[PDB]
Order: sequence, then C-alpha cells, then structure tokens
Amino acid sequence: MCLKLNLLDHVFANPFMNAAGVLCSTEEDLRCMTASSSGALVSKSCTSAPRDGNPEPRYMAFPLGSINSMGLPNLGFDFYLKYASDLHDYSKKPLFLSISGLSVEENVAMVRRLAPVAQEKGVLLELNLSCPNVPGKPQVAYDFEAMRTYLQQVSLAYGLPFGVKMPPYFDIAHFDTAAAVLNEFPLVKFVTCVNSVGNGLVIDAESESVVIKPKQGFGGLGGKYILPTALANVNAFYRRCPDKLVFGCGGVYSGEDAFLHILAGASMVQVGTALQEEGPGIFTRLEDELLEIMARKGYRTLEEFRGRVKTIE
Amino acid sequence: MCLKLNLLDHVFANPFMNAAGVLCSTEEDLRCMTASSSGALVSKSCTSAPRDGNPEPRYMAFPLGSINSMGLPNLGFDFYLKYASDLHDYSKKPLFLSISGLSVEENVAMVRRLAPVAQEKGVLLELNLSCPNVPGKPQVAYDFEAMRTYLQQVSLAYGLPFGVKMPPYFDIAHFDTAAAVLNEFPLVKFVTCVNSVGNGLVIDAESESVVIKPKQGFGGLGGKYILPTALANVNAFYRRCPDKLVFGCGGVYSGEDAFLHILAGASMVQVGTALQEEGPGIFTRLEDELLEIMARKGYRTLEEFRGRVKTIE
Ligand SMILES: Cc1cc2nc3c(=O)[nH]c(=O)nc-3n(C[C@H](O)[C@H](O)[C@H](O)COP(=O)(O)O)c2cc1C
Ligand SMILES: Cc1cc2nc3c(=O)[nH]c(=O)nc-3n(C[C@H](O)[C@H](O)[C@H](O)COP(=O)(O)O)c2cc1C
Ligand SMILES: O=C(NCCO)c1ccc2cc(CCc3c(C(=O)O)[nH]c(=O)[nH]c3=O)ccc2c1
Ligand SMILES: O=C(NCCO)c1ccc2cc(CCc3c(C(=O)O)[nH]c(=O)[nH]c3=O)ccc2c1
Repeated sequence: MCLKLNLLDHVFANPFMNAAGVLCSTEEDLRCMTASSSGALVSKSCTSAPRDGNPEPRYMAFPLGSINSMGLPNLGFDFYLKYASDLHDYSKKPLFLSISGLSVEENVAMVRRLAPVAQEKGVLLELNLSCPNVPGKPQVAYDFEAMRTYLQQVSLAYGLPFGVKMPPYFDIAHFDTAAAVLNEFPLVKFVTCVNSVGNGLVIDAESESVVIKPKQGFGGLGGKYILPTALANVNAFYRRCPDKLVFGCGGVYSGEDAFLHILAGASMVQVGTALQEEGPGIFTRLEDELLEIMARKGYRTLEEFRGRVKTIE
Repeated sequence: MCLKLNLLDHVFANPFMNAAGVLCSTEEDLRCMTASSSGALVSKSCTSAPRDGNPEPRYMAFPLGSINSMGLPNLGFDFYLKYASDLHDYSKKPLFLSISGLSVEENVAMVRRLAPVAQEKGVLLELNLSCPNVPGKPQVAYDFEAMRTYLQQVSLAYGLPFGVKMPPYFDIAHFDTAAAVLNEFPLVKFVTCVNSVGNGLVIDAESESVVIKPKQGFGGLGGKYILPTALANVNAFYRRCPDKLVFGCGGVYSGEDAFLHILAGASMVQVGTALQEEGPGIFTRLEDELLEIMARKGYRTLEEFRGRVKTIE
C-alpha cells in the first residue's frame, strides 16, 4: 500500500506539494518545503526583476478559505534560477519552478535561460497563465488568442516538456475551447487546475471593511470555497485531454479532498491555503488520511481509482 | 424600527425574497411563498411550452451548499402568466416573473404578452440571461454581443422597466465590459448578482460517484461556496452602475450574510439554497438577525450603510 508515483520522468514519494505562491519565496521557505514530507515543491512565481508586490495587508484567511492580492512579490528570476542550479537538493524530491512574466517577451527571456538547468538538473517548468497581460484585457487564460500566443512562443523558446497553471472555467464552451488550445501543444505535458477563483470580495461585518488593502479589497479566493470548482475543472480537463496529466489544486484540507481530486483525475495534488494556515506538517496528515481511505476501500495504488469517478446511468 | 423599502415604484415589507428556481414552480409553491414573510417573490424561470426538465436526481445540498442541474422544468409561460393575471394577491406582496426563453424569439414572444399584465398588475420582469445558449456558443451573459442583442430586442418588445439576472464574472475587464453593456439600456433598472456558479462538480467519497444524474454530475453551485463571489459582483455592479439597483443573490444563510450584501450595495437580498433547505420560515429569522445587527450598530435604515463598505487607506 503506497502513494508513490512516476511521472514526467521523475519519481515522487507521494502526490503532495505546495501550491505556487505558498511557502516558496525565500531560500528559507524552499529549504523548509524541501525538509517537509511533501512529494515535491514549486518555487514562487517569478518575474525578471525583483518585486516588492502590493501594499499590506494583502492576504487573509478564515474558516472556509483565503483571499489574496499579493501582486507577485518574489526575489527575481536570478534568485530562483540559482536555487534551481546551485542550492536545491534533487535527491530529496523533485523541484518545479513557476514563472509568471508580465509579458510574453519576459516569459521567453526567462525560459531560454531556464532550459539548460532544466536539462542538466531536471527542474520542471510551470508556466503561470492565470496572470495579467495588458490592463483591461482579461488575464491570459481567459483570452484564447493570447494563450495560444504565449504557448507557441514558450514552446519555441524552451523546447522541453513543461506544464501550465490554469485559472478556473465555468462554462462548457470554455472547457471545450481551452482544452482544444492545450491539445495543439505536444510539449504541454501537464495542466494544473486551478488557480485562485478570481476577484472575490471578503467583507468583515464588525468593522464594515474589506480585509485586504490592494484593489479595493478584491482578490483571488482559495480554500473550501473552491473545492467543487477545482474538481469540475480537474475532471473536465482529464476527460478532454487524454494525453496530458492533470494536477489538482483547490481546496484541499484533508485526505478525503485529495481522494476526490484523484477520482476526478488528478495525478499530483497541491495545497495552498491549507498549507499557509497549518504549515508544512500538513503533508504527513494528508498522507495518513488518504492512506486510511485507501485501506478501508481495498485500494493499493493511486492508479486503481484515478479518473474513476462514476456517473449515474 | 423596521425594514420596509420602496423601489421600482413598489413597497416592500423587507428586502428578502426567494431566488428564482426555489419554491416557485407550482401554484401550491407560489401560494406558500406569498403566505411567507418574504418582502416579495419571484416565479420559476419559464419557457413558452411546459418542460419536464432533466432526469432526477437533479438537485443535492450539503452543509456548505448545493448543486443543481434542473434543466428548466416549469409549467410553461401560460401558467405563470395566468398566475400573474388572475391568481396572485398583490395586496400581499410584489411579484416578479422570471422568464428564461431558449432563444431571443421565444423571449420576445413572451414579453409582448406580459407587457399588458405588467402595466395592469405591476408584476415585474426578471430576464434570466444566465441560461443556454449551451449549443456551441458560450451562454448569453458570457457573450457580450448576444447580450446586447437580447437587451435591444427585449427592451423594444417590452418597453417597460425590467431587470436582468446575471451569472458571476471573475475578471475586472469583464465587469468593465458587462457593466458598459447594461448601461447602454435605460430600461434595465435592476441587476441581480448572481446566478449559480456554473459547472462545479460534487463527488461523494463513499460511493465514489457524482451526486446528480444529468451532465455527468456537473451543475450550478449555490450556498456558502459562493458568498465572496456574490459580494464582489454586487459591489462591482454597484460601483459601475450608479443609475441601476443591485439585487444580491448568493450564499445568504443569515442576517449577517444579508448585512454584508447590503454593505456591498444590494437593495434586495435573494435566498436560494438556504430556502430550499430550511423552508419559508427562514424569512422571519433573517429579518430578526438583520434587525439585530442594525440595532447593535445604531443603524436605523438600510440606506444608512447600503454600499458603504470601507476600503483600506
Ligand atoms: C498567498 C497566495 C499566493 C499565491 N501565489 C500564487 C503564485 O505566485 N502563482 C500561482 O500560480 N498561484 C498562486 N496562488 C494560488 C494557489 O497556487 C492556488 O492556485 C489557489 O490558492 C487555490 O488553492 P487552495 O484552494 O489550496 O488555496 C496563491 C495563493 C495564495 C493564497
Ligand atoms: C433548484 C434550483 C433551481 C434554480 N432555478 C433557477 C431558475 O429557474 N432561474 C434562475 O434565474 N435561477 C435559478 N436558480 C439560481 C438561484 O436563483 C440563485 O441564483 C442561486 O441558487 C445562488 O443563490 P443561493 O446561494 O442563495 O442558492 C436555482 C437554484 C436552485 C438551487
Ligand atoms: O498589480 C497587481 N495587483 C494590483 C494592481 O492591479 C498584480 C500584479 C501581478 C499579479 C500577478 C498575479 C499572479 C500571481 C498570483 C498571485 C499574486 O501574487 O498576487 N495570487 C494568486 O492568487 N494567484 C497568482 O497567480 C496575480 C495578481 C497580480 C496582481
Ligand atoms: O438541458 C440542459 N442541461 C443539460 C445539458 O444540455 C439545460 C437546459 C436548460 C437550462 C436552463 C437553465 C436556466 C435555469 C437555471 C437552473 C435550472 O433550472 O437548471 N439552475 C440554476 O442554477 N440556474 C438557472 O438559471 C439552466 C440549466 C439548463 C440546463
């Protein structure tokens, strides 16, 4: 009875990892994720230049989830590239590096420089597409032209297996369209569903105030709020992309949640808010709980139930 | 101290009503909603001919919310028109009538016929824009040209103040765009934010099965999942539509949830899932709890804090 998996030519002790953005910004964070019993880790989404990000407060959490508008604070590509090439310990677990350049040219620049480290060290690329392009255009993934563009250019510049981080979708035509676009690109080997549910508003009743400072308090939502959304999107893409892997992200707090993500078709399972709230010790709980569910049901491997959600009739 | 209000030339005992879809399909349903404490009622979205809708099970609810894919079952427009014409007791409360035709033609044909009853009785039209189109093109609200067409055609045929039911948006550019369209139409006096959060999927861990039979288990989400989403949209439309009323829908289980909807800008507050779950008694509780918050803060009127949510700095 085990949680092991081989995929994209790497071996993983278990399906669990942090979500990009959570506990992965500094050397200190990365070293902690690495010492944890997560199956893998992903670095904070970076830009070329170091960024300070938005004014604080900019993240907040509550019993049923979180809201954030961090504005992409990170130490700069050079920092994460050096961490990938010089400091990370691959014998402990695989590394993902998430890039989130503010234009297609910034993304091409970084990936060209990432390629040789990817080849030499085996670091994996997660391209963040649930990012802004020009203001007053939808973020990149809600704009299938822009998305096609970024993917051709990044496939050309990088020329290696990478994966993509998707915002959630809510309409069948969008699922149909976005999957068709993704299927045009043999090198997109994996799809992460989903990024935060965009522009929610949390209001505090005692103070009659929004709880984060940027954007008049509008920010991305994570946690329990988003589980059924995360599952629909995992399962939509798992059904429409028979040749790609789906990574589930969204509202995982328990093994049962991880179990549901996996029945929906998830290969890896990421943890954002719950990790932020609970700290890296969460990873041992998640594993035990999922293993308990598997034992009770007679499952021995993840592949026995992955994608095996049943419909009625 | 009390909660009465005046809008669109009708008096309301309080700002609560059912959401379209819930306890509003048969004559028995509507008679019950009328005998409740709700300030108003809306009828089930209707089509010209009666519909059986989707295979059961087609609705399910859980502690954090609900999922449905009813498929628009209804007794047909003749029935709801006759209810609006001859059966409804307007001395008890205002009535809204929701129409949700499958094409613009079906919708224009309904409204020409409803126009004279509206004149004569004062029934109000809620145009459901959050419906199929589910052929090959996105649904109407997520397709701004189709949205402009239905609005032009309908305001032509109806020629009276009416309102539109909106699905949620998740992007600043879409709020800017959707809002600009609605502002093209002086006859649209109210915007209801929001309809169910489209296409989530609820999987049950024990039986490893989806919970509803149509659309392979995919359906609209209501309840506690959607509250911060319902509040971002109320407030995004509140700020961008200064000449329109905003009606909040989504995630109301308490006086507090209603309070936050109003702080966000809502004038009427709609209850769906919580009503389906607790029954019409919910209105007396919500009234009380909302009056209780007001008293503790020394607010006398909804007008005092409607829309007056604070941002930081
Ligand atoms: C503080 C914070 C920072 C985040 N940063 C990123 C990021 O840099 N890149 C990214 O792709 N997603 C980011 N996310 C979204 C998470 O990666 C994840 O997609 C989302 O929070 C849903 O997961 P959860 O439900 O487990 O929180 C961030 C989320 C939070 C709460
Ligand atoms: C069983 C069911 C039927 C519904 N039918 C309709 C409908 O016919 N027309 C409509 O505009 N919305 C319909 N809705 C959406 C609700 O009006 C409301 O927008 C949504 O449930 C979110 O509100 P809540 O969080 O209070 O449930 C329905 C919802 C449910 C649960
Ligand atoms: O300028 C911004 N925000 C306020 C001004 O409009 C801004 C800039 C870059 C951003 C970049 C992202 C992508 C990184 C990211 C963030 C994040 O760092 O804010 N939060 C998420 O939940 N998901 C994400 O993918 C999200 C929001 C951003 C907002
Ligand atoms: O046949 C349908 N679905 C199965 C796949 O085509 C179908 C047909 C008409 C529909 C019409 C609507 C509009 C009514 C509605 C419903 C509803 O009655 O299903 N549920 C909601 O949460 N919000 C709504 O606005 C919603 C879903 C529909 C699905």
